Amino acid sequence: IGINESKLLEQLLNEWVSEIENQTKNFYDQAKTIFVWD
Amino acid sequence: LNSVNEQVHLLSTQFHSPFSQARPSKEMEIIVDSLVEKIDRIKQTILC
Amino acid sequence: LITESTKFSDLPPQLKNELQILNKMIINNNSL
Amino acid sequence: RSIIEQKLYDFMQSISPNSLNCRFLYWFYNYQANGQLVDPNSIPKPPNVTVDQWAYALSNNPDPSILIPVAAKSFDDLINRRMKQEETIIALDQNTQE
Repeated sequence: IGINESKLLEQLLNEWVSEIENQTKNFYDQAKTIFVWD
Repeated sequence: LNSVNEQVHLLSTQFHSPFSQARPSKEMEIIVDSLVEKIDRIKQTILC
Repeated sequence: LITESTKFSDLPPQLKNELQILNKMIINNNSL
Repeated sequence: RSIIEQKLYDFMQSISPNSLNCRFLYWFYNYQANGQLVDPNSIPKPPNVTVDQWAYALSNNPDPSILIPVAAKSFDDLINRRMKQEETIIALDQNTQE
């Protein structure tokens, strides 16, 4: 995705912070699932 | 803009999703319904 | 200045490029 | 800087696997098929990891006699190990069937 030219930088930063914490959770649960398979 | 940009990205990590994306893709389902809505807009224009 | 109330339109084209690298890295994690 | 030029940069240093401050840092363990007992003081600490993070990787290893601690810092590192679980599953079935 290219960032929409109308968006505020505050909205974009809060949107990306939310997604990085979603991705942080799923990284640890997927890596924990890999560890059980080990 | 979003959906073209995701398939452009999936085809850039070279990532074979092991759960293969369901066939046809949900944006092709939506493209065929986007043809229906134009078809019925033409029907409702003929009738007007 | 840049304020957090700045739009993506207005941003210096260097920062505008780095933001379009960052937006790709965040989408990268969802693809993986 | 402005506040924003720090918020965005310290945020980018939270995603980047080359960062000491990466939010993604899992600790896996890998078995050493040499049958040779390794000194844990001889194991060369990974790049881009702190001393504190490596002390934890050595103190939570379930057998230091035969397992080396390995960091993962992105989903690329996770799947560069997931594909080797499938590689091992295929080999482990084939020797079970035979």
